[PDB]
Order: sequence, then structure tokens, then C-alpha cells
Amino acid sequence: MQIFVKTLTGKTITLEVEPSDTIENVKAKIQDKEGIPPDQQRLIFAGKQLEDGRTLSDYNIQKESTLHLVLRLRGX
Amino acid sequence: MIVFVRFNSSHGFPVEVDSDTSIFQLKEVVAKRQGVPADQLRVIFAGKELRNDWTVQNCDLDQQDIVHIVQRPWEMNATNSFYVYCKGPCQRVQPGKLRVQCSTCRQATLTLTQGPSCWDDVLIPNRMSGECQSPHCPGTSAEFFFKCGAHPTSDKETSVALHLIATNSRNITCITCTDVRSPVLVFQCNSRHVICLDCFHLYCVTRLNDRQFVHDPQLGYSLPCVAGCPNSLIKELHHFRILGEEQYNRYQQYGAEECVLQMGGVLCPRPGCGAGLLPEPDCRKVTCEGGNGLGCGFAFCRECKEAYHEGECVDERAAEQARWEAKTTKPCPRCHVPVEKNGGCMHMKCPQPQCRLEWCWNCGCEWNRVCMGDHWFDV
Ligand SMILES: [Cl-]
Ligand SMILES: [Zn+2]
Ligand SMILES: [Zn+2]
Ligand SMILES: [Zn+2]
Ligand SMILES: [Zn+2]
Ligand SMILES: [Zn+2]
Ligand SMILES: [Zn+2]
Ligand SMILES: [Zn+2]
Ligand SMILES: [Zn+2]
Repeated sequence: MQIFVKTLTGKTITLEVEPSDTIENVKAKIQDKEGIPPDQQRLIFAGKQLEDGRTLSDYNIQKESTLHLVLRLRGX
Repeated sequence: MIVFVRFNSSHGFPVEVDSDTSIFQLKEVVAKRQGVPADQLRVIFAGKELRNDWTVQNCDLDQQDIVHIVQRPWEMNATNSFYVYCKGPCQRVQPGKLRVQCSTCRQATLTLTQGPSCWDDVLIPNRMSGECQSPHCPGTSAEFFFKCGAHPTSDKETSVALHLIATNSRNITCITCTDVRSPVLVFQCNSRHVICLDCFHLYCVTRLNDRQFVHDPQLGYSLPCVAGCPNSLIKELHHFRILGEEQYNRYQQYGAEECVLQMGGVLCPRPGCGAGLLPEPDCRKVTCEGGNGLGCGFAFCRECKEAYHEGECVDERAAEQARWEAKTTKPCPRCHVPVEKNGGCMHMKCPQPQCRLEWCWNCGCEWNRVCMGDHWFDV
């Protein structure tokens, strides 16, 4: 299934995903497209911070739904 | 006189009206300002919808007050326990079909030990036990999924169950407009207050514009009962898909914005940026570094939000009527012996040794796949 990842900046990232894919796998799929290390990445769905070990099914994220991408910045 | 209008934004804009200007005329002003038809506009002021014959003065609308404008165009049959949000072709709330499959093989081979009696049984995963009828498979638990029943559906073409929406069978008046509409949204407040889908749109849209949605880190961004009842926040947040794609995306955007803040970060202050930045616990310098996105790439003070410096900077009566709960037996359809129903599950088994008819409590027919699909349990 296809999902989207939007920054509050207005940038939309297209991901190919499964409902069984963890937030950790999703964070890995973002790094493979945008080169952002997953420790910098923080995902939000419907105002809730998504935890690494949970899946897409667990938050009920559907085919063609959007997650928000927010960034932890160091040095911041 | 200047009154401030919020129309699908938390950014209020000024409008010039007089004390004797009617709400019909206020609507005409807003219609001209947004290039929208006036008949499609609803005026909401401090929870109440203002009607067309009232004047600005009557509604106690003083200089620099906030009004909202929400654009809104004006046995035999099936009984539906479950409603879903069909993302297409319907793009709306439709009655759905409950389905089962094995947790293991993910096939319709799992025969349940007993049927679901409530939403917890079908919403919490691996809460129900059964036996997979396929030979080589150790499937002990069931997996329930929902489908839109309005059209013919594919295997993987599932939809989120909107467990709050119920068909208004007992003809309960809405908490806000006091009318009888169906389906309704039923809140999980102790009074189980019922709101029609039109009033619910008005409640969410105005609350969104006001930034009056609640943030709970363990839930996200939601709203309680209209009446304000404690412990009543909407838990399944796809319920807001009822507002339509445009409002839903705005709700998701405001929610992410509230989430960032609740986590202690910041939003980039530069025009049109607003990047969700999470600076380290002890930081005053924050850099909107993107290079792609969240590319700004501004460096600002976490406090003053200027460029980084070094130094310092409801009706009680209506609510009473709008409650979901405010005769015990049915005969078996074959032997006519009355049976008392225990719990919410619709699958009855006659205890008469000569009979033992398996039938639907709701329909009074023998138990089938349609009754399981349409209403395995009652609400
Ligand atoms: Cl009422
Ligand atoms: Zn549909
Ligand atoms: Zn199986
Ligand atoms: Zn209503
Ligand atoms: Zn309530
Ligand atoms: Zn920025
Ligand atoms: Zn400062
Ligand atoms: Zn019987
Ligand atoms: Zn039935």
C-alpha cells in the first residue's frame, strides 16, 4: 500500500508500505529516500507521537493516509 | 462595527457590519469576501447557531467578537451495527460488514469458540479464541476486519470501523439541534450523549478553528462530548474523516503542530515555513536545517523566536433527552419457546432438546453469514 509523509514545511514523501511494517521500518524507508537518520526522525499521526516498535495497523493508518515528519536536531 | 470571522482557519479576519445588520446580511458580507454562495453559510457564535432573522445586536455581538462561518450545503430490511469510513468510491460514512479470518494463515477458516458480544471483542486484537479448519495451521485466535457494504468488495479493500456511529433506531433527539436524524454519533461519556452528523461537523470545524481540540500524548488530538463530559474524548481518531478530506487534513496538521509543542519543540517562525523542530533539553539556539525539507534555513532564539542573539530578549433539557439509554425475551422462531438473551451477541442457540435452532435475536431467522456480517452483536 502507498502512504505519505509530510513535513510541516509542505514537503510530501511517498512511501510503499505494509500494515505490518513497524515505525522503525517506516523510519528506515524515509532514510532510503531522503537520507535522514531515523534517530533525527519523529513521526506523528493524528497528533500522537508514533513509537518505533508499533506497526501501522496499531495506529490504524490506512492506504493513502499521511504521517507528519518532525525532526530532532542536535549540535540544537 | 468590526466582528472577527473564522472560516476554516484559526486566523480571524475583520468584517464591517452594524447593530441592525441581520445574520442574513452578515452571511452576504462573508460570501462576498470568500467568493462563496451565502445560502451555504452557517453562523456559529459561542456554540449556538445564529439564525438569519436575528440582527448583530440581538446576538450580543460586541465590537471585536469572534463568529464562525461553516460552509454546509442544505427481517425485511438490513439492520447495521457497524459503520465504516469508505475512502472511495463512497468518500463518506457507510454501513459496513464485519469479517473474520485466522490470525495465523489469514484465511476465512477460523471458526470461533463463541461470537463477539461488543466492540472490545472485535477491536482489541487476539481477544477471541477459535480453531482454524485448515489442516496444517496452529491458529488459536481470530482477526476481525471491516468492509464497506455499499458496493462490490476486494479482499484487501478494508475500511476503519467508526464504532461511535450507530443507526438511530430508538429515535433519540440530537443534543444540539434536538431533531431526530440517523445515523448519530454516540459519545462514551457516562450519559452516552448523541449528536447528529451535521451538528458534529459544526462542533469539530468551529473547535478546530478555535484550537480547542484536546491533546493527550497517549491518544493524540481529539474532542470530548459537546456537553463537556469528563472521560469522553473520541478514542478512534478516524472519526474525524466524517469532516471530509479538506477538514481532516487541517485537523491532522493542527494536531501535529500541537504534538510538537506538547513535546517541549518549536515551529520555525519564518513566513510559510513552520517546521516541527525538536531542540535538545538545554538549548536557546534552534536551527531550521533542511536542505530539502524542513529547509528554511533560519537560526533563531527558542524564547523570543527572533534571529539567534547572544544576550537576552449546552441546554440541560436537550442533553437529558439526547441519551442512548434513558421485553427481555423473544420466542425461538421454530418451537415458539421464549429465550432470555444474555449479552450483546445476536447468535442465539435454542436450549430445547427437540429444537436447538441457531437463530438471530434481531431478525428471528436461522443463523446465517448475512446476520454475522451485518450485526453479529447489538449496540
Ligand atoms: Cl435533545
Ligand atoms: Zn464504499
Ligand atoms: Zn490459520
Ligand atoms: Zn443535530
Ligand atoms: Zn456527554
Ligand atoms: Zn524554517
Ligand atoms: Zn531570544
Ligand atoms: Zn426452539
Ligand atoms: Zn439478523
